[PDB]
Amino acid sequence: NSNICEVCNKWGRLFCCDTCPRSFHEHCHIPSVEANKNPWSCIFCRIKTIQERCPESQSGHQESEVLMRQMLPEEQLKCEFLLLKVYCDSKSCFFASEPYYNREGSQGPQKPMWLNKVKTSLNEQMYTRVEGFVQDMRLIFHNHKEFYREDKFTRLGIQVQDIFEKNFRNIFAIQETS
Ligand SMILES: [Zn+2]
Ligand SMILES: [Zn+2]
Ligand SMILES: [Zn+2]
Repeated sequence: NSNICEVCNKWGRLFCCDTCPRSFHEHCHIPSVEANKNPWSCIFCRIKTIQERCPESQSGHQESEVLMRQMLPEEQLKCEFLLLKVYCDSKSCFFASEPYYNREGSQGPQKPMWLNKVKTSLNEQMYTRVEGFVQDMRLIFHNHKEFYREDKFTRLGIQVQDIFEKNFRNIFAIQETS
């Protein structure tokens, strides 16, 4: 197995996947690494198994159909993985914890949002459809762009939104377009 966490790239107390060489800190994995379960298979493996069991799941999909899907076990796992892929980027630090807003010339967002809040929401099964999760995710980046206006720091939101959207298209097999 790898000797660094797949998500944050640090060593530490790592749990090793039994079916692939990746390793994780307890709370870097999503869901948080399970207490028992021998063998244990990580989310990368669990997602690959879904694909292998239903190869047609990789045919193209319309976003609008994906969003209205109910959060059954497989869609729950897919959103957990997508969330994880965002945390995998070091720029996710800016969006992880609860933000605050005190900048001359700007007003904070009406509905603040952050990665850890989405993580908790998933963990507590608060989303009934994929739409709920995707909306909160895009809201993080939208809030950021609006608040930071012409400061160059707005670019961090563009950058992390691009990682989210690329991973969304891949995980949910959204039909490729020009
Ligand atoms: Zn980690
Ligand atoms: Zn694995
Ligand atoms: Zn099938």
